Amino acid sequence: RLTADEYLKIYQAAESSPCWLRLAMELAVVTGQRVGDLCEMKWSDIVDGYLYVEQSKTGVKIAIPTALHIDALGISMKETLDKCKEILG
DNA sequence: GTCGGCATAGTGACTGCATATGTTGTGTTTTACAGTATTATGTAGTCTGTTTTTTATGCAAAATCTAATTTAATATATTGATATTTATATCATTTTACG
DNA sequence: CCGTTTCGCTCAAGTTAGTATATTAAAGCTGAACGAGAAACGTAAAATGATATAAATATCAATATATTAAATTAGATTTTGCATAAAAAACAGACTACATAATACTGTAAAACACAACATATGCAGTCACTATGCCGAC
DNA sequence: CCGTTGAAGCCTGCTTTTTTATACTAACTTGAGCGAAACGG
Repeated sequence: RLTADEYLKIYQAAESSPCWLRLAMELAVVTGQRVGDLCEMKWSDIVDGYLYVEQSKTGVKIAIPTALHIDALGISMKETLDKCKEILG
């Protein structure tokens, strides 16, 4: 499994890596979604502070609000999403 | 357990009974295509009304393009001490140029 | 310092205490082979730095005056975005006419095999030899 | 203060009512043979 200390050591080591990996890390931990759907997420899915996600594996339908925030690593759902709209685009 | 002499021990040659195999002949049963006829087939030869596509203008919308026009910018014209570029061309260093 | 006996340990065979899963369904991870465009490199060629000196040409202030490129309009017009609608051609919606397969039915040769009396090679039936050490007997 | 009658009792065939299932998994517990530590000479 993965711990909190380990994740911090990997995120910093992802410096040599592109600018989308770090965003993919924080996003995959703030949403807790599977890698399969994280790639099929469009900015059109976000509706009025929500995040409509259609799981491909099971097929469950949920909506993660853009107000979440991990209090252990220092990551915010909102600050993470907007960081992807500025860098990536 | 080997070596020496009639008895072992399957396989091969030999001879005629016994029977499946090779022919010949009569006769039933059913396959297999030719030839004319019947009629629903698929395309053929056109007519007609609805759907589709080429076609001949029509016009509000859009802003450049040309000529009238004014003015900052450019040129003439002084005058003279001081600073910069200038003719040639073999060496030396930077930048262009194709693979 | 040394020996002897008890005690801490682990191996070996009985005596008890506890908890309970298999398939679907759909992914997710990661070693390994596969397929172009742009810029840093590099040798070679072209433009430029090197270099200096008397003579030639440009450096520039301070203001009058004729000249002119060109943005600034300001009105003129091709150019451009967008349908509207009918002439003209395409093409289902009908239908008889025409040549063509599946089928309806008669006409005829012949394939395919039982049935039956013979004919006879050949496999099977019955007995002895081929080919060479056993068994039994001596060494 | 003897003799008959009736509440009980076992044999058989039912008719129910409480306990324990099947199996790997993981230990626990009393010998006995064995090596090292610690006390007695």
